[PDB]
Amino acid sequence: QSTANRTKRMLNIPPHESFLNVPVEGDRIIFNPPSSEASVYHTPFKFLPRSDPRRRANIYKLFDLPPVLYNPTKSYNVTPEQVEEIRELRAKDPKKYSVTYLSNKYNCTKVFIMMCTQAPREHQEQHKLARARTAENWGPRRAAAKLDARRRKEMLHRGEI
Amino acid sequence: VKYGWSTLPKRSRPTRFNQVTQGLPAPTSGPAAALKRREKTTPLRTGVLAVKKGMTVFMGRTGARIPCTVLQLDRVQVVANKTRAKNGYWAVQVGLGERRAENVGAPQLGYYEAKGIPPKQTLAEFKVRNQDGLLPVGVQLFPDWFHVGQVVDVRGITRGMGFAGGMKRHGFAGQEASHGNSLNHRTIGSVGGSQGSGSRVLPGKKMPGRMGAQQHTVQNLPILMVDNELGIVVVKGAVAGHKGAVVKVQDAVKKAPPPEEFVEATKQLLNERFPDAEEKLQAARKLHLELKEARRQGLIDSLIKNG
Amino acid sequence: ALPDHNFFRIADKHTKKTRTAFAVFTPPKSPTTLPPSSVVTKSKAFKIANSKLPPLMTKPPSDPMPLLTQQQIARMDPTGARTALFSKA
Amino acid sequence: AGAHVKYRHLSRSSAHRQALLRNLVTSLIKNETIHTTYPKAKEAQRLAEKLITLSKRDTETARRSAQGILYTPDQLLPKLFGEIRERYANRPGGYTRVLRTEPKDQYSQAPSAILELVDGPKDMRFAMTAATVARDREQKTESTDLTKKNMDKVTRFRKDGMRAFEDMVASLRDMKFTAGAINPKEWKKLDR
Amino acid sequence: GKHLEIRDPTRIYVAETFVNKGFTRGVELDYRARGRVFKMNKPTTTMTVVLKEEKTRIREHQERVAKKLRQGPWVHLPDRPVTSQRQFYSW
Amino acid sequence: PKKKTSHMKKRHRQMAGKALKDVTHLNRCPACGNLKRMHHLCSTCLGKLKGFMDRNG
RNA sequence: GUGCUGAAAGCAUAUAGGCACGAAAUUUACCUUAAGAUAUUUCUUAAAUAUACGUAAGAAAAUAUUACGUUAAUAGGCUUAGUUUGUAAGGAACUAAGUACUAAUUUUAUAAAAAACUGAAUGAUUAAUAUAUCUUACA
RNA sequence: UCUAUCUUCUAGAGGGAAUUAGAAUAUAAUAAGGAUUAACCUUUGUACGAAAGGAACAUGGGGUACUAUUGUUAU
RNA sequence: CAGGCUAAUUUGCGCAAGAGUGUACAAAAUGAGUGCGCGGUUUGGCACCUCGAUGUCGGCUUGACUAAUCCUCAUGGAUG
Ligand SMILES: [K+]
Ligand SMILES: [K+]
Ligand SMILES: [Mg+2]
Ligand SMILES: [Mg+2]
Ligand SMILES: [Mg+2]
Ligand SMILES: [Mg+2]
Ligand SMILES: [Mg+2]
Ligand SMILES: [Mg+2]
Ligand SMILES: [Mg+2]
Ligand SMILES: [Mg+2]
Ligand SMILES: [Mg+2]
Ligand SMILES: [Mg+2]
Ligand SMILES: [Mg+2]
Ligand SMILES: [Mg+2]
Ligand SMILES: [Mg+2]
Ligand SMILES: [Mg+2]
Ligand SMILES: [Mg+2]
Ligand SMILES: [Mg+2]
Ligand SMILES: [Mg+2]
Ligand SMILES: [Mg+2]
Ligand SMILES: [Mg+2]
Ligand SMILES: [Mg+2]
Ligand SMILES: [Zn+2]
Repeated sequence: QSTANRTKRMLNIPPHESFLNVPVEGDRIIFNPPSSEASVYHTPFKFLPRSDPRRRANIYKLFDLPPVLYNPTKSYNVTPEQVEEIRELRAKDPKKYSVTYLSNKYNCTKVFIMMCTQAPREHQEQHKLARARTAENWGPRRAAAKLDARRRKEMLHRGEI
Repeated sequence: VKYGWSTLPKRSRPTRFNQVTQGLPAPTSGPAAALKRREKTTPLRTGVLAVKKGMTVFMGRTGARIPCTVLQLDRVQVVANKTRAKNGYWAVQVGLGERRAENVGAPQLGYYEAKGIPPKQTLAEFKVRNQDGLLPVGVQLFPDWFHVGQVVDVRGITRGMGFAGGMKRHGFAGQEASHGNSLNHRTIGSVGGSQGSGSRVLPGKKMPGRMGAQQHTVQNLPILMVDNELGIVVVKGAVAGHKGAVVKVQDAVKKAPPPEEFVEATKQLLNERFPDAEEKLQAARKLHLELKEARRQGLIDSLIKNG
Repeated sequence: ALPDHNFFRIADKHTKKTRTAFAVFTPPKSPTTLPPSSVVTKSKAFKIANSKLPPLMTKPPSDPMPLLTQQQIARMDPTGARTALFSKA
Repeated sequence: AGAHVKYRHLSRSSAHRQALLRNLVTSLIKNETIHTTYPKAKEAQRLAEKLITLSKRDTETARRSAQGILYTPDQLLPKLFGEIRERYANRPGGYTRVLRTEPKDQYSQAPSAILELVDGPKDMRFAMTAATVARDREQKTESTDLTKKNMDKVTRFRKDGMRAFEDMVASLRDMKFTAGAINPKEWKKLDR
Repeated sequence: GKHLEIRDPTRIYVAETFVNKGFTRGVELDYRARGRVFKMNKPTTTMTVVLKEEKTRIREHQERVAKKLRQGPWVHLPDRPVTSQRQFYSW
Repeated sequence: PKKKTSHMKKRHRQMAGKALKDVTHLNRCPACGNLKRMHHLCSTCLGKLKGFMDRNG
């Protein structure tokens, strides 16, 4: 508009309905749960020490569950003796007995096969080169989107996303 | 809007979600409605690519002189069939002549490689009415594809005429010659009115410019002669273009299709002249994968020097 | 069943290496003529003009106009007296 | 609107254009070569190849049509039906060679060419091909296929043939004509 | 945007260049119809070339690349500012 | 003209698609190695050979 | 404009409701330009491809468009056959076909930077870890 | 009297942004325009009419080529 | 002069009513003097406005639009 005052009126947004029920007589404390994301300083009652005396009832009481997304189950199918076979095979033929071959043979998660055994250095350096030779076939447009995926993941863990 | 009454973004694909099987009215537009309102006109059979070779007369016994144009068929093959489930309409792609492999690009070399056909000079599509018009890929069409007396339409690019004036381009009369005219004999005169007509030149105004070198269709041209050895199909009347230019010949849309017996005899002659058109095509497709896989891996040199 | 073909090679001028090659198909070297067709149709409205089929996949005469003028003259003048009555003799 | 041009008009009148072509064909015979524009060298090339075709005819009409193209017949006809007739006796056409050259006039920067008579005393492709062969021998290099292809073109119909070509090479090496010639193996390392 | 491959960082190149106008070469007179005359100034001009070595282009490229890796990556849900201040809560 | 053409609309007409095109059809000369246009005769060897055939013959 | 059934309104009514006939106008059809989804068991890892140059043209104010470049009939020449002129001589702007005679012709010319995000389906390879302490082993 | 600066217009181009790495070839929905006249014979001279007069409807009039159709002679 | 306002007038029209004509019978056709209107073509009024004009217009070139229709297409009424 012409003046800043005229712009403020056209861009006005009224306050929340809750604030507009002003008491005619006296003061009243009202419950106005906001439609926003709560911060991390609102400790849930489960994380409060038993000593702490502020564990009140819900403020609702002073006046099914959502769909599962990730419910893992841990299994221990590899006995101590089977951990020695994994260390023998991996060190004997690391190209035939990969972590996928050993994972399927012993019914384990691929990460575990690496927790108990590690391939020889020569084989490890061979894997990094294959992925290094793969990172040279990327053009400038794909190499920039692959770096952004690695920065968005580190930022996510720094509280920046 | 940009084109017509539709405000839909061009990048949105909602066609599959508005189906007549769900109880919706059959739209008046779209590929389905476009084929339904052209079913009668659409030619039953494919056409052929021919080369205009010159004009002459067909002298007939007892006294008939019929001016006619000669069109030659030069190795007309069937290259591809366009189905409705894959392209949205029925058509046959026809090839003409040949081209040197060096001049044909790699994108097109691998296109003919997957069919068993030598590279062609030109390619053109001919719309057919239904799935009965699709022919085996790799079959040659001879002048006998037509019969004497069959009316056809010839589509060819007209002779180029460069920047034309108003007289030659739009048939303007011009102005006077000697009764006081001043430097304005072949000029177009007025280009509009005045402030009451928009104070502008009106879109679509006829003006000088380029003329010619565009497609023109001559309909209802009988077939006077059909000679296989020469490879020619003599049609009555004139045809657009210069000698040595490629033209498209197909059945007339404004005339009834040829009898059922003829449409079947011509299809029965392709199964005799080319008894194995599918075995030679499947073999070429099987080879394309081997070569396409050798190019990917990088071992194409081995196959070239195999024998 | 696999028709005859030749290989076309696209090489590099910088490294002298094969960039990509294709199998170019060629028409039968020795043109193969086929027996007369057995498709005989009887209909008044049309006749199949399959009198004399040429060899498959072969270029026809480039200039059929002078060859066509000798077909109509031989049909409009089976003897030659008319063609000779106006010759340059 | 009408027909296309049959030939180049060269922005001249009818009579002026027939004299321009008769003068280029007169200088071509008298001098065996001429350095003019490319459109002029390409229009006289058709009139010079048809005049040498008349010199290969035994009729008198050809001897009278050759007199009607040249501008000093009394002095140039003996050369036409003499040396030139013997030179091109066995060649089936193609008696002239038009070679594009850098502008003869730098003011207008009009593309120029060289119209010459093949197998002549001033054949510029016979000498340029001899200089290439001279450099190759004097630098221990191997001639390219295009040099070998040009070496045979300039020695197939020539009278002496290879002997006249080896003499030119010998005269260009004893003169040190190839001194300072950039070796073909150092062209990929040069920018300027 | 042109890609180069520099093997000799001392190679000279034309970094900058601009043309200026100098004094008036001369003056021609244009004699038109109706006894009219117009002055035609003959111009002379100069050019300036700023020659630099390829080390300037290798430095300017590393700066542009560092400025592109310093703007951060693209995030799906950015935290755009709300630029209106009001003395109440709207939620 | 009704108005004076601005610096923008005159700079469009002068330089938009009117940049001088770099000649890239340059090859070396077989006899001497000097840079010449493609399909064209060397100007320094033409004059030298043209003069070499005028002295001795 | 002309009807069928048929009530509101026991009748009547081509009025509501349910069907229909009906014009050089409209729409489609026909033709052209534009549009550029899509298609190909199509090509490309620094190219595919395009451009430049050269011979051209079914193209032509520039530009653009469509071919060709020696493994080549693109243009010119030559040759034969036509056509034309004319004495069945001698020529020839021209057309067709043939013919590599001339030119497409100098030693890695130029442009082209080239695979995003989320979900789902489905493979390959790999520490894809943390905490305590300052020594540890060897000679 | 006027060598067209701007908008509009008729043509043709340089660059471009595309579901998006870029291309070769053939291309649809759809869009914008073009084409657009009239007459004559042919009703069982019929319906109608005392007579004189005289329609509507419909088909055909593309072929000294094919084909269709109508005749003509030969079998 | 053109544009602008007005519509007396018009060689621009419509509707309502119906004296009358139609051998008969208002409305097949016809329609006195009138009333209610639309519209911006002719002759005018005004004067916001200086500009291409006193026959304000003709011919040529090239249009675009309107429909109150001369031709072509569909059709109701017509003791007449
Ligand atoms: K004049
Ligand atoms: K009605
Ligand atoms: Mg042309
Ligand atoms: Mg005239
Ligand atoms: Mg306006
Ligand atoms: Mg305007
Ligand atoms: Mg000039
Ligand atoms: Mg004269
Ligand atoms: Mg004076
Ligand atoms: Mg009822
Ligand atoms: Mg009723
Ligand atoms: Mg592919
Ligand atoms: Mg390339
Ligand atoms: Mg041009
Ligand atoms: Mg030729
Ligand atoms: Mg302008
Ligand atoms: Mg379409
Ligand atoms: Mg009509
Ligand atoms: Mg007949
Ligand atoms: Mg009365
Ligand atoms: Mg009327
Ligand atoms: Mg009636
Ligand atoms: Zn040189």
